[PDB]
Amino acid sequence: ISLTHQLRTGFHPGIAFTVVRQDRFATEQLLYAERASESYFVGQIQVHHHDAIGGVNFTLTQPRAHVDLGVGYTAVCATAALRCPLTDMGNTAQNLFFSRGGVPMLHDNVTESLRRITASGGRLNPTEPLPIFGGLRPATSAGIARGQASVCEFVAMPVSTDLQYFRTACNPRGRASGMLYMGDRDADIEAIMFDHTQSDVAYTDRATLNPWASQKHSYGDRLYNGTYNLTGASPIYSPCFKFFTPAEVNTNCNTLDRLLMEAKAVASQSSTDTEYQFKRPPGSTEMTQDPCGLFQEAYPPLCSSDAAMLRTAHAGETGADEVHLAQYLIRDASPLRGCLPL
Amino acid sequence: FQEAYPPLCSSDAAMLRTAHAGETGADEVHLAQYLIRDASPLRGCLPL
Amino acid sequence: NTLNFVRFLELGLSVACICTKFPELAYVRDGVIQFEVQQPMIARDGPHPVDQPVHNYMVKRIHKRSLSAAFAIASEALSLLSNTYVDGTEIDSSLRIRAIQQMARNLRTVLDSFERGTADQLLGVLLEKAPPLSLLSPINKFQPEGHLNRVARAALLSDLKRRVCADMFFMTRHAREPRLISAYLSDMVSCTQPSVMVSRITHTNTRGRQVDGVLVTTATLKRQLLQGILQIDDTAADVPVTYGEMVLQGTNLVTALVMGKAVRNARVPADLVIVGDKLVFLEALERRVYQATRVAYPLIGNIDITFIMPMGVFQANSMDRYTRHAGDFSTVSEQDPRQFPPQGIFFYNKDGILTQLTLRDAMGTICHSSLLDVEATLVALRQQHLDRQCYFGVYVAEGTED
Amino acid sequence: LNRVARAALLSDLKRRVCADMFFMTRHAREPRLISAYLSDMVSCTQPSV
Amino acid sequence: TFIMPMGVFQANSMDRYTRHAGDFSTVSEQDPRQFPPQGIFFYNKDGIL
Amino acid sequence: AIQQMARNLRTVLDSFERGTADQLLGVLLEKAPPLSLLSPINKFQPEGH
Amino acid sequence: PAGIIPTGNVLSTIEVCAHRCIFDFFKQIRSDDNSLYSAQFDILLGTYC
Repeated sequence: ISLTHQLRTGFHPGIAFTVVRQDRFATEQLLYAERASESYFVGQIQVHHHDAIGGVNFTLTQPRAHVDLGVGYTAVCATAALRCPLTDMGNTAQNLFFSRGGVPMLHDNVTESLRRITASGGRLNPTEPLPIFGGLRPATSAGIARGQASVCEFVAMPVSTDLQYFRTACNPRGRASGMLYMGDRDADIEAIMFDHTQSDVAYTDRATLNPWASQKHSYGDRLYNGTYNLTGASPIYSPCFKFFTPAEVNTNCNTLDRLLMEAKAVASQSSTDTEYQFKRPPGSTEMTQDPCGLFQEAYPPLCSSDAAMLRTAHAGETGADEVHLAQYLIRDASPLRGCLPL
Repeated sequence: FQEAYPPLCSSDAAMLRTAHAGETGADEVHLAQYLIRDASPLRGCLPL
Repeated sequence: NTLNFVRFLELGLSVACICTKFPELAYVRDGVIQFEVQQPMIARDGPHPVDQPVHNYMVKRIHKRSLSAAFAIASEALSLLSNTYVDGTEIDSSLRIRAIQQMARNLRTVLDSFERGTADQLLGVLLEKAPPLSLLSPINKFQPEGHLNRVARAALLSDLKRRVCADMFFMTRHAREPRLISAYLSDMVSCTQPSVMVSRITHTNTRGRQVDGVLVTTATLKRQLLQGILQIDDTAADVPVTYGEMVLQGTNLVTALVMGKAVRNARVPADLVIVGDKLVFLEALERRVYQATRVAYPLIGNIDITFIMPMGVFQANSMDRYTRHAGDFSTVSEQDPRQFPPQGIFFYNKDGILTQLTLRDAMGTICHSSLLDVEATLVALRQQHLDRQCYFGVYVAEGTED
Repeated sequence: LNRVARAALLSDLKRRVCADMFFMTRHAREPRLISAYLSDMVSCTQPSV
Repeated sequence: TFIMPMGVFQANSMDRYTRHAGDFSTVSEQDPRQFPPQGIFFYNKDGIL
Repeated sequence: AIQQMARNLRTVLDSFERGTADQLLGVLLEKAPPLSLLSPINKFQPEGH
Repeated sequence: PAGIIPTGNVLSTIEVCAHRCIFDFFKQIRSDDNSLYSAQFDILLGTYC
């Protein structure tokens, strides 16, 4: 409640946030295939007799099978061109009041008032009838203007944080981790991700940048890890679910072949027909390439703490000064360097 | 589209032109004035 | 309008697969292909172990899919075709002929749908089967053999990260220079392994040189690659027109029944380009297939990129709060309003609009009851190894009336 | 199309209207690109009977 | 092999010069760069400070 | 067994012709001084002493 | 139900379901079943060396 008062008035509490936002882009691809890349078998076509509204529907079914008769890899694809981004790079905060299951406050009026102030100043909110035994879908709106809105998830971290971490391709958890580092045993992924006796794998002079979102049962790990399932009743996709969940990994294969298996077109984990980037609908097949999801990294875009320093006065390119007095400007480190015009 | 394109306008004639015998000014705000750069389709036409 | 029927063999996508008929395909459980690969061996001396040549055995299995297409006839046409309630034989014969023509016109497109969808299934399975070039090329170039140690694998992983950050939109970024595009197309062609040789008739050009594969693109990418980058070898090709069927009979039939196991040109207008030292097809099938239908073309797949920005960071060190010049951002007030800690971040939208995330947007995340859900944390923390630490600062005592 | 693709297409429509507005009197020093868009104009109308 | 110093302080008062007057200014009344240095900053293999 | 015997022995006999070139490369790498020293020695030192 | 000819005749027909703890696989069908008509097999598609 005091945090509500201070954030509404204009005070700065003694915390800092790191925001994560996932975006989609339409890309034209380019695939090459060798000569005997597939052994293709054709079956026999069968006909189903099926009744209809007034008449009959005939469904023709033909089974077929394919064999990849290549000793190595016989097909190589690569993204070539960038079309329009399908999503919107807006400022849509994630509302945690969609999730039920945690311990509530003692007084119901405090929780209702907290939800009432949280609903003000935001787009997506639970509906005012508050449907018990329901999905808690946010209230539908009028037409959308510039694409699907992408939610931003907020992770707490100390104020005295080394800003040079965010100037390169970093990890939002605060400690670099993942499947990529092995070679001695099988129970090493948990030791990388959670054992703070030994130092960080990447930045080898410290344990973790923040101690509030990196330990086994810290704040960010109790809130965003998919194992404990605190935000399971939320119908909205969390953009840093992939950075916090321990992925199930078999170590029978080596690192490189398992990386190439992970590098293929994985299934989508968001929605492309809704207006709020909801969770994955079951039974919908959309295969999207996922860079920076197998590397467990996230690229910083062109962001700054002041609009004055973000753009220089020369009728052309934007500003490039790093810090001025206490502000900052992070230069673009994303793959979208020569695209997305300003 | 129900849109309206802003032309080259400024709140002061001092920053509307620069002192280099050529192109006009590019400074956006100076102290409390402003200069809105041209976003209309008439960028390379209508001589200044 | 008369619909233009597409045959699968005239397309250049048929060069990426070998087709064969199999009538007893619904009665297979797990088809198996087998490989026997041997490796050479070098001889050395000194403090090295003597080596022995290794033989590898690899087994792959088939994957079964299907195709489906529907075909409907209305109730009135079904009543006319069943020869029920016949009357007025001069005025119902025209309706019966109209129903017959409608049924034939439906069945033509229904039969054409399978030949139109075979190319779609081939594109889908090839898209699933293909690793990215940006990860395949430095892996296939850097490590000589494999079984790397920790250091070489770590350096390879760092180079892989840098390469997938750099070469991501390699056609639309360096589109001004054709030399880079023609240089990395040759890398993509000569970065994949060939397949087996056993065949009878293969796709050649007019001269007779056997082609090596297909390179499927969007129409925009095809015209961009063809306008200045790749050189035309030919505009005609020779394709097979027969599948080549096989069945089981004789001893194979009784082996399958009892034991449950079994063992085993036309001139076409199509462009051909030369990349590196290999002659490949360049198909951009978007008008022959996927035109005036209700399905989406593949090769227009999506990518997901996650962005991270810090929000309220204050540089704790007094050394880091430096300005590049004296009068950089001056004001009128006696206190410069930039030494105060920041409370917001500014970034650009999809359309180039300025947007702001102030700290008021964190009320949805930090003003929840999940901030005070410490119980599971305490339960997990109490099951660790604890030493008897002194309790001076965590103990509250009671008065003694003194 | 769904709502999202329609909105993205509308934003691209606004940008494209603002871009090639006075196209021949603007890029008169690039004879290749004028032909490159004249081909795009001609190969954009569906034919007739 | 690479060689760098850490705590080297230029003893001559002549040798402690700035190229311009207001190069690296601060808000403190004492500039925290006239103090003797206590560390050295280099670049990693991947470009990290 | 006989076919495996012959298939093993053929690569075994191929190994010596495959490794003679490796031994020649090793001894030539050991025998060769660097060009960066040998180039100015042959020029700036005409005879010696 | 392999369909091969019987090797030898069997005498003394009795209630076979009474002694089910003998043999290693016992299947009883009333008149006919859909499991009797199933000719699934495995096919080897070639070996490459």
